[PDB]
Amino acid sequence: GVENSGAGPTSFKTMKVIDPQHSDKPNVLILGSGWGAISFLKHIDTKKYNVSIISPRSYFLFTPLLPSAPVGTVDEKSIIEPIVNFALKKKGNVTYYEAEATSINPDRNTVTIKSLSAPAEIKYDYLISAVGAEPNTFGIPGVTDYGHFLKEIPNSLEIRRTFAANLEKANLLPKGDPERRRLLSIVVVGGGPTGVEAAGELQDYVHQDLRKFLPALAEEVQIHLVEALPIVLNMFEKKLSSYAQSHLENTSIKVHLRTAVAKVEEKQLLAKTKHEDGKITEETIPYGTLIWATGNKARPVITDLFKKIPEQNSSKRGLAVNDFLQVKGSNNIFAIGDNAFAGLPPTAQVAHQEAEYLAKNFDKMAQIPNFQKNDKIDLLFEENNFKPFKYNDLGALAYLGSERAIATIRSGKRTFYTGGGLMTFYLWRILYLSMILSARSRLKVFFDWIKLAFFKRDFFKGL
Amino acid sequence: TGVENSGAGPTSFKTMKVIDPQHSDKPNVLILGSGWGAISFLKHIDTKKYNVSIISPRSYFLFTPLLPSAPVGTVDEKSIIEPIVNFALKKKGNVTYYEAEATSINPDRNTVTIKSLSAPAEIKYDYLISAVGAEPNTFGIPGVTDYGHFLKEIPNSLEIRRTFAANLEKANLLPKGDPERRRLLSIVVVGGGPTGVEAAGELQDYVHQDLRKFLPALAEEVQIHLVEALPIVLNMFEKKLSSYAQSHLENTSIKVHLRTAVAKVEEKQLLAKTKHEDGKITEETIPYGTLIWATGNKARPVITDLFKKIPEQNSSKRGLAVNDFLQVKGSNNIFAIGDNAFAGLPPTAQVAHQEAEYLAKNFDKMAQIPNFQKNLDKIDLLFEENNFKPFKYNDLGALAYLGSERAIATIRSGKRTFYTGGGLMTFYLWRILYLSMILSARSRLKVFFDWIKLAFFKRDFFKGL
Ligand SMILES: Cc1cc2nc3c(=O)[nH]c(=O)nc-3n(C[C@H](O)[C@H](O)[C@H](O)COP(=O)(O)OP(=O)(O)OC[C@H]3O[C@@H](n4cnc5c(N)ncnc54)[C@H](O)[C@@H]3O)c2cc1C
Ligand SMILES: Cc1cc2nc3c(=O)[nH]c(=O)nc-3n(C[C@H](O)[C@H](O)[C@H](O)COP(=O)(O)OP(=O)(O)OC[C@H]3O[C@@H](n4cnc5c(N)ncnc54)[C@H](O)[C@@H]3O)c2cc1C
Ligand SMILES: [Mg+2]
Ligand SMILES: [Mg+2]
Ligand SMILES: [Mg+2]
Ligand SMILES: [Mg+2]
Ligand SMILES: [Mg+2]
Ligand SMILES: [Mg+2]
Ligand SMILES: [Mg+2]
Ligand SMILES: [Mg+2]
Repeated sequence: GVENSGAGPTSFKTMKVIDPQHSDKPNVLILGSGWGAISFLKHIDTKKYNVSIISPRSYFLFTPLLPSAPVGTVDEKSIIEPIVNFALKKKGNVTYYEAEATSINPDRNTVTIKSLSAPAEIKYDYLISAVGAEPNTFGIPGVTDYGHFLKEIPNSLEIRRTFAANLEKANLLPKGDPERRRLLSIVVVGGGPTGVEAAGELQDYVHQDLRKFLPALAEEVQIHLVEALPIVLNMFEKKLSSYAQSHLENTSIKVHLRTAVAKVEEKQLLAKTKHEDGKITEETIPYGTLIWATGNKARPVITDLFKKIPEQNSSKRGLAVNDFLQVKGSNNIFAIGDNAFAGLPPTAQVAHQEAEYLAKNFDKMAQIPNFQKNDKIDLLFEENNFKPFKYNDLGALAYLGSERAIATIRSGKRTFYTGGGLMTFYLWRILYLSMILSARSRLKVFFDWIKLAFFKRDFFKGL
Repeated sequence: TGVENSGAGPTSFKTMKVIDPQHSDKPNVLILGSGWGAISFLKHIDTKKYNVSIISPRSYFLFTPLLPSAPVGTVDEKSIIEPIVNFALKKKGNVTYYEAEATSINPDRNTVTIKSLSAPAEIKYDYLISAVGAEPNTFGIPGVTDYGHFLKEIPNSLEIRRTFAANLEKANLLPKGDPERRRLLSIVVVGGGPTGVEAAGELQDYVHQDLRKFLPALAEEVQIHLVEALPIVLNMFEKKLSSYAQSHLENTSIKVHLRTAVAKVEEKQLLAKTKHEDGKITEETIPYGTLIWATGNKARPVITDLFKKIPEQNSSKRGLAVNDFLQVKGSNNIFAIGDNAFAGLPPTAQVAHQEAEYLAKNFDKMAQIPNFQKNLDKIDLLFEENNFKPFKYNDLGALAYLGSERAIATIRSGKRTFYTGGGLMTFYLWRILYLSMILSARSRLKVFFDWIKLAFFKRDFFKGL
């Protein structure tokens, strides 16, 4: 603090108290500004440890609502909150190095970083790795070039951009034209919730809004959901995966199951369906707008770090961890969320438990003699008899467009609820509101929802 | 030109609100602009006896008075736009908006060309309602185009945030001492009228109210200069206020620079000639991080092009000269309004509103008349042959916002003056009055929702957003 560095402007610290220049509270490095890192930032003791954060993102992103912003069901301001307003809350003194990680130096015990606003290392006693993971193309060529991921706010802007501009170009031709019709097609690759949600929200849009001001388009508007697996939402059970789907078909969504994208050309994509009666067919879906909401694959730094640790030499999906959520082959390092290969699903839920646990599990390290200095790694935490991480699952949701939603709850293996009608939609909202972090976000979310109830959505390509 | 396909102006849309006779019935009215002038007009006009085409680069309508509250996001930049369309979905007959911009006007050939910045490219008109606006004015002072931020459109907004937002960034990374850091933090608004004042105002409110809350250090060193050629601010009020205005501004740690001209605007600093009552040309260099230019409204090429292609508009300065029926002095079938019509009236919103609502009323009358069943001898003859009342102006009010949480206003109509004064008292009004005067349910709530939200929280000052 007060000095010159190699990270971007948003670099801040809070002066909440003051440090002893020559200091000893162990210093913890959080990687990321998302579901793990931020939740860990919530439950960590900011007094016993001082804490630095590295992510090139200075806000936090409430991903579950993400796909609903691109049609301006929600503004992108509503669903995000800047780290700071978290670290201001926090007790002791916290630092956001406003930049991205670049290499983990486990042996050299620092994390090397560069900013796209800048050979900088950074000190860490302990490392919390929560950078999460990017999406996977599966080298299906063209996706990168013509595709649209749906992972960060930019993408929400990027897609609205692309969609509208078609809608516009599309209007200036005749109904009889087919190019028009192609520009009005919309492929959403990936039939998990996000993609579904996306699809559905683009429907909720054509329908509820657009059709009013322009129905000649709205009629010709095509939305396709496309999924390798035999059903959408394979995380939900088969009963609802049928309803949800049938309902999407009711909303008018073309739902290509057991389909893979083989390649993405500019104006259409090559797709192969694999059939019940054994045979692979092919299709060709033409599109204006291609949202690629599928799968994941860990970042380079995470993977980079697989080499520089010996145990980590075969870590396929992400860093591998013990049941104290610690890197198998490090000690001072922990991986949570999506950069954390732990045989578990890679969701918000998972990551949130992962962080909470590890905060206590951390805080609860604060009264032990060995831990003041410095072999095998997990033997220390087995000894004092900490509890190892036990994932309490608690269901999964999905918006379906046109005001309905499947949903499921559980706690342990007791199913509280598992329905899927207007009732369930009207919960799903409440529910998500509940599971927000910040207030501002919540209320802003709430007002969007309200405003939409009494008026249209905001689909400006300007903004 | 009209059937289906074209190139320029992507937004062009039509509202099929009845069914179109091809060999068509009604006189075609051509409206230029999406602003006050042009949308006040739309709200009232009868689209049954008239077909209506709107030419504007801007598909929304901009709620000007609340503009300056957006860079800091007291309002969100969206909360004060409205796509044109949402008005034509209120109008009865057929309305048609092209997403293009009027380039030249061709009176006697009766066409107003368009070149969208996305594409004989001409348009026909029985009647023309010219409400394109004026642009801000540099007065040739130098670089303002280069280093300055106008405050005229939504973009102008985004820009000024980014700018000042980023300055905030770079400056954090400085040792307190460094002066430049201190400079990055200087903010110069040029202009004293309610815009400049409001800007200056809203900026500070952030700094005071919002910034310090988490970067207290920096707030301290931020400076907001308000430069002005004239004696006192907000000239258009009684002295009591336009002083108090000044007073209260300076309360809020604002460094006001009266009787001051800008001569030149360097990159980091702007060269200012201060001239005193006693007659002494002093000078001062003022350094700035962000430069806002809330002054002047000179008129657009289209408008000034059209002075040539007419005789009566040649040595007209402020815009198109207009008879009392708001037809151009010189041409018949062409009517000017709001800012781009030389009116002898304030170049303000309020004027433009009535200016176009009265043309609306008037247009309703003419529909009955027979002599406007030709035209599909002089300009104003049929307006006097049918005893048309001229336009006249009912100066309903004046208003401005200033202090951390304070304001003043005047609501007097027609020589009887109603309320006037300052304080939080009058703060709570400005709000109530400005919503009231908002031309959209949506807009009004969005804004409302902003203010509500804004109470329990900071404003959002996200730079890429
Ligand atoms: C649109 C969408 C909707 C979803 N909805 C749901 C839902 O309804 N329910 C559910 O259970 N799950 C949902 N998920 C899944 C869930 O959001 C993710 O699995 C979860 O975000 C993982 O959190 P995380 O902390 O691992 O990473 P994230 O929360 O994604 O955050 C990663 C952080 O690291 C930063 N970062 C990235 N790389 C680096 C680097 N090299 N150095 C420093 N920082 C870096 C990122 O900007 C970010 O700050 C959704 C995902 C998406 C995309
Ligand atoms: C920040 C701010 C606050 C203000 N507050 C107040 C206030 O409180 N009270 C008040 O009385 N006045 C106020 N004004 C002044 C007021 O906004 C203007 O006088 C008013 O906009 C004039 O309306 P108009 O229709 O003449 O022009 P505008 O409202 O500018 O309309 C011009 C329209 O034409 C479009 N256009 C431009 N060029 C072309 C072209 N070549 N072809 C087609 N279309 C074109 C523009 O996008 C716009 O839609 C304020 C101005 C600003 C900048
Ligand atoms: Mg994270
Ligand atoms: Mg996130
Ligand atoms: Mg992630
Ligand atoms: Mg993670
Ligand atoms: Mg306007
Ligand atoms: Mg106008
Ligand atoms: Mg104007
Ligand atoms: Mg005008």
